[PDB]
Formats: sequence, C-alpha cells, structure tokens
Amino acid sequence: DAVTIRTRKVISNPLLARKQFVVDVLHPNRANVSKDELREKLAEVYKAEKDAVSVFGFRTQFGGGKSVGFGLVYNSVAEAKKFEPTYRLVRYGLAEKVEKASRQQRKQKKNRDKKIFGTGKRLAKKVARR
Amino acid sequence: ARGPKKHLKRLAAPHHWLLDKLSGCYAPRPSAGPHKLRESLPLIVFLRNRLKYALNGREVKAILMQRHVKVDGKVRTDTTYPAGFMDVITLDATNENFRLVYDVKGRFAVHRITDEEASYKLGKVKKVQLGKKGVPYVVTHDGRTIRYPDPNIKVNDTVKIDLASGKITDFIKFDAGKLVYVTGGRNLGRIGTIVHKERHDGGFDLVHIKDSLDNTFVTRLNNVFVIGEQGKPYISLPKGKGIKLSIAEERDRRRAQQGL
Amino acid sequence: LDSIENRKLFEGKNGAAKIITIVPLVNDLDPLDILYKLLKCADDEGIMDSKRIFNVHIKKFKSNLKIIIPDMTNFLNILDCAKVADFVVFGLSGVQEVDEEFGEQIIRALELQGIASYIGVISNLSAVHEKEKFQLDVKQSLESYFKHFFPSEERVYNLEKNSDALNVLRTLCQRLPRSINWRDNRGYVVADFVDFVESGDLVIEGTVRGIGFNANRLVHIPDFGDFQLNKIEKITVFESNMNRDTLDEYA
Amino acid sequence: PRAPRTYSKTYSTPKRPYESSRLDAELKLAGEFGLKNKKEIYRISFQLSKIRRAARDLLTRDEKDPKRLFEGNALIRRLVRVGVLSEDKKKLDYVLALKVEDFLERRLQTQVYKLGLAKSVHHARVLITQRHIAVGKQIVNIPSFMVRLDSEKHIDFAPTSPFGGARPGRVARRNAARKAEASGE
Amino acid sequence: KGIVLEKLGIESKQPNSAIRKCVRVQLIKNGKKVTAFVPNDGCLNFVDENDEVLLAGFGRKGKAKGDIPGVRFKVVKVSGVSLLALWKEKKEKPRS
RNA sequence: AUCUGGUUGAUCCUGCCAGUAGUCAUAUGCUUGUCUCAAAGAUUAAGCCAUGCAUGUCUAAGUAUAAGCAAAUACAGUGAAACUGCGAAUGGCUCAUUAAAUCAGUUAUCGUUUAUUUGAUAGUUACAUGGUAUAACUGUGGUAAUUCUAGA
RNA sequence: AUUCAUAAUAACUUUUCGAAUCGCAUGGCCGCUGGCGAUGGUUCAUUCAAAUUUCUGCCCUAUCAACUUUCGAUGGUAGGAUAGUGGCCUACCAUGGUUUCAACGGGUAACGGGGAAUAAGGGUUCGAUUCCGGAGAGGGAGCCUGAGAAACGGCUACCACAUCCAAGGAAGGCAGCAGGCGCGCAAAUUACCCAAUCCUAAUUCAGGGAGGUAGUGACAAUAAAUAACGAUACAGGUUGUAUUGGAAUGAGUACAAUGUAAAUACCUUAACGAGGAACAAUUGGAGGGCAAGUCUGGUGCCAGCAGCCG
Repeated sequence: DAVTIRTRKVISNPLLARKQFVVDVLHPNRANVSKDELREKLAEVYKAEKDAVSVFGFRTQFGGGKSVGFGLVYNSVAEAKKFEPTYRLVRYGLAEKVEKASRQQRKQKKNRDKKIFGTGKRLAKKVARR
Repeated sequence: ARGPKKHLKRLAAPHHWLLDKLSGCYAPRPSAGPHKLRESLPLIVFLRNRLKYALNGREVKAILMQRHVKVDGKVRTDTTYPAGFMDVITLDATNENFRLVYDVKGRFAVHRITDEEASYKLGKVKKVQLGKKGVPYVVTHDGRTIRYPDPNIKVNDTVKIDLASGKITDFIKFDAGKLVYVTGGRNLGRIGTIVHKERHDGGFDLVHIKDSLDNTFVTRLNNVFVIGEQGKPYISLPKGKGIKLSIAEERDRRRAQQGL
Repeated sequence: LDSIENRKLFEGKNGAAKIITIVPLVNDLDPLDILYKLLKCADDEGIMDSKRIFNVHIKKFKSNLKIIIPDMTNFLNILDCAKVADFVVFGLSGVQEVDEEFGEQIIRALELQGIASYIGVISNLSAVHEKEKFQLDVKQSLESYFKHFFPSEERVYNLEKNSDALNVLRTLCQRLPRSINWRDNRGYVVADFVDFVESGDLVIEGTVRGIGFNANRLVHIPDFGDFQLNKIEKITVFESNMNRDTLDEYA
Repeated sequence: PRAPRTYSKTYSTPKRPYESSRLDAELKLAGEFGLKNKKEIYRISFQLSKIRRAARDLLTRDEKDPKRLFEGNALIRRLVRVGVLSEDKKKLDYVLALKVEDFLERRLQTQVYKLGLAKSVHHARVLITQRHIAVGKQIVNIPSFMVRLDSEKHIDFAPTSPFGGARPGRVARRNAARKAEASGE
Repeated sequence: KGIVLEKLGIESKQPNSAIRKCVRVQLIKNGKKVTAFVPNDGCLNFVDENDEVLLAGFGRKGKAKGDIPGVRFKVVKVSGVSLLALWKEKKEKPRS
C-alpha cells in the first residue's frame, strides 16, 4: 500500500538557515520506511537538493502501522555541511570517518611526553653514546 | 570550600526556569552580571527551552558566535549571560524584539514588542549619592550609574532610560494612585494601584495594593516597581494584564470557552 | 601479625612452590593445552617438554609453581596425584558430554578422600560457535553441573578470553589453600631427586610440608610399604638415634 | 547523580490470613470474572480504599468551602467518565457506597464478553493477549484496561489479524500447503 | 560462623525422653564457645570436627527452645552447603 | 478504631509467654519464562595497597629564522618546542572527630576583604630607551638509578 | 541614628597610578588628519562570594552538686596584632562569671537538616547514602604562591609503615575510576565514548574515570504466559465426566529496516517455531490456635516431631 508522509509543527529558522518539523508516516502492510527513502521524498516536496535534507530519531507505534520522527531541510548544501554534526554527515556519506587511535592509547602517549623537557633531539644522541 | 563555586546541580536551580528532572545531572550556572543569580534568566534557557530555535547547547553557541543576538542594544556571546527583568532582547534576522516581563504565574513570558518600544527601558532607583569631586549620581536596579540626575529624583522612583546614549529622559515619583508591578514574593506578577504606605522605622515598610477587580493585598516595599499612572502604563503589558484568578475561574474559562 | 605469619611459607623466591594438579574430565581435552593457555598470561615467553612434572617461576607475581600432570590411563594414579595437591584444576569440554562411568567417578571419588581446593575451567568453548550468545547457553549449563558437586563455586572460567585466563593465574599465585586434616598432621614430601647407594640405601631430597619429620619415626611409601631412615640432613645433620621403634607388627 | 526515579506499591494484603468466609467470597469473584490471582482482587480493594479516604475527608468540611467544591466535583467527574458511578448518583454521598464489583465490571476482559465477540470470560482473555482486539485504531493487549464510556462503540477486531480481515495464521497456512503438496502429487 | 570442636548428645528434659544431637563450636570473630543443635535426624553424619559451620538463632530471642536445656542456636550450613539441600539429596558435600 | 492458645476438679480475675500483619530492614535457603524501571565494600578495619588512567589550555588580534611542512627582500600560510598569561581553591570520595559545637528558621556589618562580569571614571607628570638577560636551539659532559642537571 | 557622602587648609611619603602594546580597514584636507575592535590601568558602584554575628531550638546519666580564676577565669584603661570588631595577645587595676528552671563531669555501636517506616486520633523508631551545610585526605605541626588554601593527584620536619639499589644514594600517601589483600553474616568490569548534561582555557575547534553507554545484579517497584473451542459417548436439569477434530499464539531463532558516537536490547517485520502442547511451577502445611485426612504401609518412648499447648 501507499506510504503517506505528513509534516507538522513547521518552524522556519533564519538563525540557522533551515526549516525544522515533525515527520509523521503512515505505512500499512510494511515494517517501516528507510531514512534513505524519506530523504528523497522530502527533497522533492520542499524543492531541495537531496544532500540538504536530514532525518533522524524514529520510533514505530505499538502494534505497527505508524512512525514518527524529526526532520531538517537546509537552504543549501554548503550551509548543511557547516551546521550539521559530523556523525550525521558520515551516515549520509558526505564525510569520512577519521582514524584516531583508541582513547586509552592516546592518554598513555600524552603521559610519556610529559616526562620530556624540550624537543628531545638531544638526549636521543646521549643515549646512543651512553 | 576554599573559594568560589563553578557548578550548579539540577534540583538546585530556580524553579521558575521549568527545567525537567531527568535530562541531566547539571544546570547552566549564570555568570556574574547585572542581575542576581536567583532571579536572572540565562540566554541558553531562553533560546533553547522557550523559543525552540535550538536543539542543543552546541547549537546555541553556533548562533551566538555569529553575533545574531544583542541585549539592550549590545552584542553578547556568553552562553550564560544573565538577562533579567525589563531587559530588551533583539534578533535582527527574523526581525523580532522581546521584553522580559512576568506572567501572573510568576514566570518570564515570551512577550513581543514593536520596533519603536525597543528604544528604551525602565529602571528603579536604588540609591542616590555624591561621587568624587562632588558629582551626584543614581544607581538603577540593573546596576547602571548615571551622572547628573535631576535634583528631584529620590529613592524608589522610576526612571526612563534611552538605550542609545544611556541618558535619562523622564521619571515618575512614588506616590499614592500610581500603578505598580510586583516583582517578588507570593504575589509576583500582579498589577495594581497604591492605596497607602506603612512606615516602620528600623524595619520593613509595607505597601497596600488594590487591583482593578478591587482585591487588596500587601507586600514589602522592596518588591514594588512603579510603572505608570492610573490606566496609563509606560510599557505594553503582557496578556492577561496581571489579573489573578481563582482555580475555579480558570477551570471554567478553559473548558467552557476555549474547550468549546 | 597472624596473616603475615601464615603467608610467610610462600613468601618469595626462597619460599615453597604451590602444587597444581590438572585433571581433564574428557579424553578430548589433552591437559597440555590447558597449561599452554595459562602461561600466555604470564607475559614471559621464556617460561614457554617430554615430561609430566614442571617447575615454574612467575616473576609477574613473584610466585613459584609446581605443576603435575597424571597419566589419565591409570585411575589409581589420578587419585594419588590429587592427594598431594594444593589446587586441582578440572577441565570441562563444551563439545562432548562427561561420561558417567569414568568422568563422574573421578569427581565423586576425589571429594571423598578430601580436596584442598578446586577451580573449574573450559578451554574449547569456541568449537560450538555460531554467535557468542550460543556459547553462553553452553557455559551456563556447565556452571550448573559443576556447582552440583562444589556448591561453593558459582563461576567457570573461559580460558579463550585473556581476562579470564589472567584471572585464574592470579588466584593460583595469591590465594592460600585449605588444609587437609589427615594429611597435615603427618609429614609429607614430594621427591625432587631420588638416588641409591649400597645392603641398600635410598636418598631423597625435597621440601617438607606437613607437621614435620623426625628421624626416630617410620616412613611410608604408598606402593612399597613401611621403611626406616638412618639420617636427616638440612641442605646440621640428624642421624637416627635408634632409641626408636622398628619394623614390627606386634607387642 | 541524576535525580531519583519515584515509584510506589499498588496493593495491600488482608490482615487475617485464614478467615473462611472471606476465602469463599474471593473465589466466587475469580470464577465469575476469570481472574488468575488473589492479587488482582487486592489491587481493586486498595484503589477503592483511597477513594473513600479522600471523600470521607471532604465530607467533614463545610458546604461551600471552596476546596470541597473544587476537588469534590473533580472526583465525581472522573468516576462517571469510566462508568463506575451512575450519572443518576452524581453526589459525594453515593461515592461512599461503591463496591468492588462495580470496578470489575468495566475491565476490557469483561466488556469483550458482554458485546459478543467472545463466548466466555476465559475465551475473552486469550483473544486480548493474542493481539486480536483493537480499541479504535490501537491494538490493546492488557486485560485490565478500563473502558471509558466513549470507547465502547469502537471495540472491534484488529485489522492485522484473522477474524479482522488479514491472511490466515501460521497453522492454517501450513495445512493448506501440505494438502496441496499431496494433492499436487 | 564457627569451627566445630566436638560432637555431643543432650538428654531432653522430662517428661520427654530422647538423646538429642548437638555440637560444640568456637566462634571465629570472638573465640567464644557455644553449643548448637543439628536438625533433621541423620544430618549429624554430615558434620565432623574442624568443619566450618554457619549458625542461626533458635527462634526465641535468646531463650532455649523446647525440650533442649541450654541450647540457643542451630546449624544452617556446613562447609558452604546448606543442610536442607543435603538432607533432600539435592547437592553433595566435599570432604577435607 | 477486630484479636486467639496456655495456671483449675470446674469457675471468674490479675499477669506474662506464644501466635498474627508490615518494613525504600539486612542476611540466608529452595525455585526462576517475558516487558518497563533500578540500589549496590556504609555497618567489621578513617585497615594496607601491584598496575593503568583521573588537569590542562591559542584566537584575525602577546613572543617564530625549527637548519618543520606547504606554497609582499624586515615580516606576512600552517605549525612542534619554549617564554608569557589564565586555570589547577571547582568537581568526585568518605563520616573518624564533634552535644550550645555543627545545623535550622530569623537578623546585623554605622564592624571588614572581594580575581572575574556589568556601568561610570585621570588636558596637571620621543619619527619611541636599556641588558645592570635569558629559554627553546647548537655543542661538550657526569651518575646503577628519578619528570636529576653542569660548563660554553 | 554618625566623627556619613563630599569639600577646604598646613605638611608628609623609603613616592602609588596617569598606555614605549596588538588585528582589520585606507577615508578626509594641501604632510597634516581619521574609523571599527583586542588587551591593560586608578577609584566608585554592581555581581559571584567570604569572615564574623542576634534570638529560640538537641539523645541517656545524680552509683556526676558544686564549677572557673597559678598558666585569662568576668570586667575597666592603654598599646600591639589583624582585612576588620573582640582577653585575640601584653602591661596595670578591680573581684567577678555559671548552677536544682540541672551548671560541671561521664556515655553515645552521635556528622546536622530536607526526609523514611508504621499509624483511627495522640504517638514510637530510624536518617553512613542522589539536595543543602560542616569536617578530613596514614597521625600531628609549619609554610610558599595567589583575589581566594593553613591545599595534600603543593612543599618541609618529626612519629608509624613501606619500595628500588652497583650499598654511595633515591623515591612515597586509591576515604577519585577500575582492580588486589585482609576482615566479616554482609556488597559488581583492571570494558566503550565525549553524541547528551554541563565546566575550564589565550578559546565555536582542545580537555574532562565530572558525566553518559554497555556488562554483573530475585535490594525494592509496575504489567503479565503456562491453553481456548467444537463433535461423540454417558449422566443431569443448558451443567458435569471421558474417544476424537481443526483453529489461534509468543517463548525462541532470523533476512531487513529502525535505534545508537558505534553497538546490544526494546518497538516493527519476510521465513521458521505445540498434543503427555516433556515448550512438563514451585514453596510450606493437613490435632488446636489456623484453610485442609476416623486413608494406607512402616516403626518402637527409639529415631524423631514440636514458636506455645503437646
């Protein structure tokens, strides 16, 4: 059966160049709808580019048939890319996950460096001579 | 403690902010500034919880650092800057102005004002004295010091201040028959007219107030703020005009009228 | 002061070794795979071979261990090795069920002669993997089984996890064992070396563990019966003073 | 730390344990209404105890005392909404005369039996727990749900079940397949 | 909790006639010496000297209970296993 | 807003023992399928502690010749080390001591200090001065050993 | 309510402060003049605070009736010291101060309060512990820096413990988080993360075992499966007792999507998943108190039962 998408409590927000609203979805006879599908259908209704649309926070009603979530649409792809959190941009494929080392290893490195005064090019020579 | 404290646990926050119990362990501690901690409203609480323009503390900072917000005509960027009673807040995008004023329930209301009224604020006179070289000055409730007041100004009077320049333009004497706004205690947010004042030397003076439904009540002089003549406010009043209703009256109005 | 007094016997590199016996309850297991996984947590590859008794020093805990592996062919030999232990390590299989005619009888018998202390261990739990939640179903079943015989114990360790395997090793080093009443009111030693001298004389050296030895008392060896000793010496010498009793059964 | 979560106990135990006359009266209720426990009866008598306590207090106040008017009317309004109190008895003195059977009568389990749909209170309970009954659009699977007077018109089979119009269940489908396989020899 | 010193039988008070089974125990935390009753008949075979036992009060807030003169406590667990489980044959006891 | 069993040959009393219900009161035994929610080395020892972590910080805007990287002849992007400035007196843990002490409500400073925030506020006394100065850096070293540090 | 605010006169001072600083822009007038900001600085006010302070209020004890004043106890005058009041300290002087309306002494398995349990009403018992206030960092003393500390993830000494060593020396403080030993009736992982709440810094960006997430967890609390319905036979006023038949469903497993910092789980869902529905509910009792056996086998005042009567 047809999915029906409705938007509620629409607020325009010039301070962050976006519109923000509640998303309410009817979907009889299917489990739910993917965030990827919602972003495409919201893009055409608000005349936006797909990369400017962000959608999050869904739960489906007990007994099924309905879901509710939250949505944002930005005035441009450039503005979305600066105000949006990085973790969401990764979900959409607009950014790459950074390869930092684990939290405990980073802390242990810091504490070793605290024991060296200066830049340590000296001392390295001194140990080699010992 | 060995010095000043930097944190504020939730539950210890002022109740009129209407923070929920469970969303976190801490609350925003207001910075030092014009208004006392217990009776200020931090900007983060205004933008996030009242207007809903921001979802997070992180987003609030993204707004302020663009310099979109100014208080009494000056740009502020401290997340916990303490706005307070009678202050003017301006958002230039969206083109909106607000004055912070109390509900009859004793909460800060969202009250919009015209671009004209945003020019000025009222101030209660806290003391008047001679400064160095013999120059007189007044101190207002929000901590401004103004040089060379009119010789007739006395304590408990109210003064009209132009936000540009900062000079005094008018004043109203404390007297019987004036309108007053109540700013503390059990009767916070009510409006009425002065009936008479009780002198108590070495103690607290008491003031008798009557509202337009001719109910009467009493408050300490410390809590009284003069705002105009009988029936002529110097500022726009919030919806409901400071008339207190009994819980029975409130129940009827909602379900009978608005509840259709 | 009493707690120090008691721990002194194992105090350090001069102190006595704790005696560990490994007993796999299933023919599947091979006891040397258990010993291997333990020593990986010692963080010293220098610790880690066609023999069945091992001496080890774990510098990480300043601890001395003696490890005994019995030959699982000989039921009577299993009971003998356990009789001298401080800790018995029981190996359980996640794949194959314990046999009533042999595996159970080991446990039941060891209880009834007395046990100094016990640990339950698994080493092959990955062999049933589909997801880790399927492993935990099996582990809960084994804990219920083991607790039937040793109801003081509520946890069975999985040696395939570094944290568990390290947890076992620490226990063997740091914790004092229970006594065995009938054993410790006698003397006993485990032989380090044995040698013969000519009309015969047999020399043994080791470490005393029980109440102690006296050269006027008789000395039992389980397969050979009673014997008499002529000297004690400390590595002062204590000859048999012969104002003593002798190998006779009457009067 | 975060503020504490509040909670409370919702039932009370009788003080004489083996009183023969009480034991019989309770078992008659369980058989008539299809309950599983004595606890389900203790819950209702605990609620009714608090209602009487509140009303009994207000009746000591003067008439036209503002508190008696405000809180008294709210209490009555609330009991009429669920149909526990008749709209003819709309007075604080009749609140004291309520009894346990008046509350049991309003449970979803018994309503689904009075309406038809089910042929015993025991058949009714199974249907609810197995997700066949809906109240308006919402599926409800709790037997102790109290039916408000407006809701009674809207009790029906759920759209996503057999009896309600969906595909047959797992066992019906299995049988048809196996028969077709044998018939599709 | 205490250590079992020795095993005793106590003659019941008249008019009843029975030899009831008890043990001497030394409490670990005090060194004080106490006599405890062992319930459930043949259960006395499960306790032996230098076993460690957990004791509970005999229900009468420091008075002696029934026939038994001067006995104020009962055994609950021995060597870490409960006597009720042993008596019903639900667990097994290791020796030491 | 409720009680019942036990002193006698039998009775009415005084009186206690036992029974009965709860506990955001702890421990322990037997048993244990589902959803929401949730305390947790206080009691005895404010006893003793292996190992790792829990406090640092830069903007257009104090100091750059890294012999760093990346590509307007005094300099001009990015940026390690070090100097300078601010912070480390908040937070988190525990309950040993303490009986007009701490604490609660209510007062006072005409009896005193106050980084920071906010508002006011100094015509009155060379087209720009020193090293009575040094870190990082370069280079030569001591000690089994530490966030040791010397001479140039 | 003032010897208040403030002003004036004569001097003092080892002489306080009164811009030798930084970014962006490049306008006006015939080499002179100019804008928007950052950081510093004197004094007054304000804000976040601190210190001291008035009145009334506390558990058991007389097998504690007199206590304080040498060596400050109560008060007066002067000085010193302090940010400042005051026996806070010193000199001289006076002889006072508290108490049967319980002083002083002793005990507390005593941190205070908001509060908790049980209540017809009046009461009794508890509060180490999520918020507010106080104290401490093995035990005592002393002190540097600073607006603020008598700081302990700062220093110095002594007392008690205790680590490394080449034996000359060096280093130490988990009543922070996780973890170990001991103790005992008695209490969890040497895991993931700054996404949320907020805090600090020269700061939108860095950091945070504060805090959040998951693991262990029958402390306490809420909802709630373990079966429903026909036919046949027999009995009975539509209800019982036993041969037989189709339907319904989640416990569990799982493609997927959702959830989330990334995950696990909940909510949703294709496929699979009941006939001893083995997909088998326990814990205590059956003389009385106190719901419920004149049943049947065993045993020998013993083994045992028994809160009490037995």
